[PDB]
Amino acid sequence: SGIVKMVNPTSKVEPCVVSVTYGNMTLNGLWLDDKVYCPRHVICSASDMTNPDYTNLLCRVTSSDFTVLFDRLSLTVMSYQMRGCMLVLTVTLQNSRTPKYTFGVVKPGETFTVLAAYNGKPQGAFHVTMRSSYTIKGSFLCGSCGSVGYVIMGDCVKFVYMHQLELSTGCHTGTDFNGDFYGPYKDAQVVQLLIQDYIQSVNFVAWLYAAILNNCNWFVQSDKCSVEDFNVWALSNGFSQVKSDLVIDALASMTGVSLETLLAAIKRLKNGFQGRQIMGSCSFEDELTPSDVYQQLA
Ligand SMILES: *c1cc(-c2ncccn2)nc2c(C3CCC(F)(F)CC3)cnn12
Repeated sequence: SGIVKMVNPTSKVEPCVVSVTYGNMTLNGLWLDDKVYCPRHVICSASDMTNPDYTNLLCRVTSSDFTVLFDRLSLTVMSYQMRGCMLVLTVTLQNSRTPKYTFGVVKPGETFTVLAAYNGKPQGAFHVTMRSSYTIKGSFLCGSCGSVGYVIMGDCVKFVYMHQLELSTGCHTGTDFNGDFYGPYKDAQVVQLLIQDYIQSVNFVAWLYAAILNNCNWFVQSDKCSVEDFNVWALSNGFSQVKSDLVIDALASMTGVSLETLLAAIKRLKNGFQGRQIMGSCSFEDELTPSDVYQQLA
């Protein structure tokens, strides 16, 4: 028993973390095969950050201007390409430790592991949940840009995130591996307003199912609320739209408690828990998906 935010093992991703330097700027990159992916703002100086003209900045850049390090091993950049807000450098050396990998794009509510890196050196890992605002609540200092988020799917590493910006205190965003930012955010040093965030309802439902299997069911009552009725209520109560899933169905079968029973429970919990905790919390713990809790339940 017990429910915690678990990170995926890091062994497959650690040998891909590199340092990328251009001018006075050093950030992190991801070395897969003979390609090095990194944020494109590595090529802009402090004077060119409010509204950088990246295409004009790329004219003054040569492959020799990049210093790519895998610890002390210097990689030779043959060529480079700008793909959205990301640079894809081609190096002479294939990473012999490149794992089986794919690129993916996470949706709000989905979780992944961030391998925090500084100066191309992994420091540790942490669990993040993509918010409805297309931001994550991570821990990143200047120099952690280029740290990657990933999820292990089977024996494959699915890379989903490359850290780029801090939109406000403890509020971070980055791009997918197509170079597209999550949300409408841009790599510009300007104040950027956040997309509307919501309590990830299906993640809180997962928390409630996990609580039932962790000797906590006081919130379960005879009232039921359909998905349709919950989704209308959710619009005006800061909760995201709910959709049933095969994992929710498995959780309903393991506990004998229907989704509708928990949707009615959420509406009651919205006006207060009355000092009672659900697994040590009086908050809408929406950081773990149904799949995350399912892996910690029996
Ligand atoms: C380092 C630190 C930061 C930062 N730290 C805290 C709050 C906000 N920002 N930002 C940056 C950048 C930044 C430059 C502008 C940009 F290109 F648009 C995005 C990245 C670079 N290095 N740091």
